[PDB]
Amino acid sequence: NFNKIFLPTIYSIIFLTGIVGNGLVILVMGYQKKLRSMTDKYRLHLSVADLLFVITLPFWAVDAVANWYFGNFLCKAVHVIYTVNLYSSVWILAFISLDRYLAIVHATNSQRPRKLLAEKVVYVGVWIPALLLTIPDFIFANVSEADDRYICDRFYPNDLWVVVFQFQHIMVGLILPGIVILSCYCIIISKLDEGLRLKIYKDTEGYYTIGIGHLLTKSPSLNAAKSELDKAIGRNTNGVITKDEAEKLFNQDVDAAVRGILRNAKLKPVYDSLDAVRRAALINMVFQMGETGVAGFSLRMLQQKRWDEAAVNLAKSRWYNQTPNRAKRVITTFRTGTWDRKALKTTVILILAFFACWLPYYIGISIDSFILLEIIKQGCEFENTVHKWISITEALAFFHCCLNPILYAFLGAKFKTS
Amino acid sequence: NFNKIFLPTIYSIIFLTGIVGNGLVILVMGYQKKLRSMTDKYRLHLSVADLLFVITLPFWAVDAVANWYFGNFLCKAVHVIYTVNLYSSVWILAFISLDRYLAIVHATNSQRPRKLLAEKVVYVGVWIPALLLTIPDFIFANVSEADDRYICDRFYPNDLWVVVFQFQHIMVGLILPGIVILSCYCIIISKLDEGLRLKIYKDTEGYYTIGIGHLLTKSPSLNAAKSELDKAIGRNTNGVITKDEAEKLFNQDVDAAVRGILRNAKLKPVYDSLDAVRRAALINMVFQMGETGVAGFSLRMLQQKRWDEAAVNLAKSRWYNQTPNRAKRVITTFRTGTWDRKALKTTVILILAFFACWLPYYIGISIDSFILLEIIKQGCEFENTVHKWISITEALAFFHCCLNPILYAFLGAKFKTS
Ligand SMILES: CC1(C)CN2C(CS/C(=N\C3CCCCC3)NC3CCCCC3)=CSC2=N1
Ligand SMILES: CC1(C)CN2C(CS/C(=N\C3CCCCC3)NC3CCCCC3)=CSC2=N1
Repeated sequence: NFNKIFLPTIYSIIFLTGIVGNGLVILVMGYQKKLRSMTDKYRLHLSVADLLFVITLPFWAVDAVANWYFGNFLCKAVHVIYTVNLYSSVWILAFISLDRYLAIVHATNSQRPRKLLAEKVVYVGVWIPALLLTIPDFIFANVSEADDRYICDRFYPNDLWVVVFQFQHIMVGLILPGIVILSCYCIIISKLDEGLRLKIYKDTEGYYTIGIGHLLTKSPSLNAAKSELDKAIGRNTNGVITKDEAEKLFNQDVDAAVRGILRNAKLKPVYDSLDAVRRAALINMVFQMGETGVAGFSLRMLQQKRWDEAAVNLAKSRWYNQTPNRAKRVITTFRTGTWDRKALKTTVILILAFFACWLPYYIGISIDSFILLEIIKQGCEFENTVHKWISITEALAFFHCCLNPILYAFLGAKFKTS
Repeated sequence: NFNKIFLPTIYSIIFLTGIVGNGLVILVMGYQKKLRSMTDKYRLHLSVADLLFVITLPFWAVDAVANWYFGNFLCKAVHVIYTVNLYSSVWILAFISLDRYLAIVHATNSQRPRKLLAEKVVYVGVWIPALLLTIPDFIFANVSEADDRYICDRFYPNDLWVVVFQFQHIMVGLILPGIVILSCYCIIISKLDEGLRLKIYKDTEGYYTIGIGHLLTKSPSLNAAKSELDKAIGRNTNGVITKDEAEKLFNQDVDAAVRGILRNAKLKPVYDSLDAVRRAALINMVFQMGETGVAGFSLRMLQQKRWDEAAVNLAKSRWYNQTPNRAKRVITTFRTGTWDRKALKTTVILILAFFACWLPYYIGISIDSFILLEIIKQGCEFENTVHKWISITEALAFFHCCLNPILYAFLGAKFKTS
């Protein structure tokens, strides 16, 4: 009878650490609009989905120890809230995988629909279908007099319905979101202006070129051009070159054009004052215009460490109109950085921890599936202990509601003092 | 007892019209490699999937009338083949929807993965998972002595398994492929070189422009440019213009530049000799180079109706290297046509007819679902007639195996004689 001691303790912890945890998130998210990334818009939805559930936990605690005093309406309410929290939380995490797929795989053109998903579809795809999935809780969940106490849960006409709702749970809860999440990160891990071409091509003017804009020869002869760049790598290739070979050739194109920046006195106090990322943006500008071209700028502002003042000044040139998309990237690189890892890790460890909480519960249910479907035929003492290890794992699983705020803790905090 | 007369007749028709029908497809598809579209590669897979099933139908005919003489191995074989044909056929049609989505929505860059899906993934996505789905037929399908006759079908430990396999059937067979198909055509219906911009922008040189390369004024003044093109449409817009407005402006840009082609004597016997589509390709060439530019070509071949001779000649110019992707489209348009409707209708009517054959069967199963799950509680005479109308609708559904070859009939045939 010790389930009165285990379960109400575990339920009390999640309600207390969840009301404070998820409570702070919703409160802080509303306090400011300036600092809001796409993942932070989704993590707010996750907080509302979890707060709504954590508040129903004291009812779960009382029901474990004593009785369902709350009535028939509140028996329907807690089950409905359990169905919303179950499918929404997992599907919001499926959208965070979808958002991460768009933010990295579509580097350039991404924010365009990333907002469409986060603010518009996030309801059509997550809130509207999850609330529709609660329909059986309204029909089936009911209070009934189990011997000596009022029992409250889903009661169906037959035991076949248990399977219709267990299969549906595995489908919408774990198999379908699991495919989406595992697809997104599978694309992310494997896949992680001037253009890259691994086979010989003619440029805007018809000269033989290969890799990131490297020029072989202005001679119209096919074989004479190949042999002029067969000796640049050190192999008989007949054109076609590897990705790492092109990276070395681009590095040789930079390493030779990067020496010229250090010799030209007009931009050398500008390039040196520039940190790494902004330093590379000027080199990206050099390959396009040339050392004399770029040194005619919008440069006295960039060296003085005046960021936004030089950025708007560069946008008042002809290079801004000649190459519109190609120039905007360069200008934004001076203002900020490599925005054309830590954020990817936070969501990866959030999704990995979400299925970690739910892993001991999955194992439990998987055993009953074999019990009802007659795969394992151990009597009644064994099944009595399988069920004894479902409620504990389900309670332990609920800790997932504390994963989202726990990852927001110690944000910007310097772990230095001892 | 009339099911001996209805069912073996319906089974005999599908085996005879299927062996001839699907037989001819596989045979003809192999005879030539030249004429092969993406849909035709998928329709061959559909033919093999249906031929394999139609050959098992005489066994279905004998089993309806007399007995399962064939044995325990062949009872497992027919069920396995039924599972392959069920999920593969529907999922091949899901790939035809996916291929149609790539061929139309990605107009330019499509054939690239359209081949990846059709030849490489078509096995990983359709053949490999369908053959894995047959596993329960090997375990459950068995011959047993129903009173006075040998009955052969899936026998499980309990009636809960019927639900685990009915829900799985609806999921992999109809709900999941249905979402994919309905998604693809939903995108196709709604969504059905120089670039289109509905808001004022600066061109390569910094002059105010709007729509498909229409030039307002070289004056750097914002309001003076707007008012110069506020009078071109006849409304106070403050920049922003509609899609139909831009189409009228492009038509006014063409209608004025199309008059010039009819006045220049150098190309007027070329433009006039050119049919519609190839005529538009030359206009697309005019807006880029201008009436004097294009009239310097590669033109005496195009007017003489020598197609491929002019195409390779145009690819030997500087315009071919200056605008590589933009020129290749124009050259291909002279060789062939608008390749940058009838094919879309054939697949639409194939998918619509596929679910039409399966519609009376879906209705039948849907009633038993309510019977087992206790939604409708009509005794034993009603259910005896629901089952009496499942086998007929299942037999009538099998006609779907004759849909793929029937659509290949009368191809190129002139319906003129009477
Ligand atoms: C899936 C589900 C919502 C369903 N369920 C269940 C079955 S109902 C139930 N009471 C509550 C479970 C949580 C929702 C409110 C009813 N049983 C017993 C009754 C005796 C005391 C212990 C719990 C246990 S934990 C759980 N979680
Ligand atoms: C889904 C399924 C493959 C399963 N099935 C069934 C149930 S098995 C079955 N015999 C055959 C069905 C087709 C496969 C081979 C067994 N029953 C009766 C036995 C008495 C005579 C009439 C049919 C009927 S039609 C059908 N189609």
